[PDB]
Amino acid sequence: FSRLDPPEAEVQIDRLITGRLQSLQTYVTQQLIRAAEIRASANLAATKM
Amino acid sequence: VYADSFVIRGDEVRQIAPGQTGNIADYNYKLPDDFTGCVIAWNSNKLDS
Repeated sequence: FSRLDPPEAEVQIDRLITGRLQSLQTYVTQQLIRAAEIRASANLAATKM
Repeated sequence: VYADSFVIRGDEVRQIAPGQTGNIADYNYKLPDDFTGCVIAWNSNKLDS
């Protein structure tokens, strides 16, 4: 925010923000796939029990 | 529509644009960061000097 002037300050902090949103999106997608795998494994324990 | 009008020295015409530092753009006339309009500048050496 400090050095770059206002017209392209955004042309940079949107880059940062969408990059971090992409990182969060990747983490969330990985967690949804892993949770599906666990739920597949969790239902093989309810049946075994 | 509105119309601000004034006269400045040449070297300072760069400070008018949105978000700049210096004497003119911080002590005399400051444009909002989120400007929406135009700016005009024509040499007036004979008329105004």
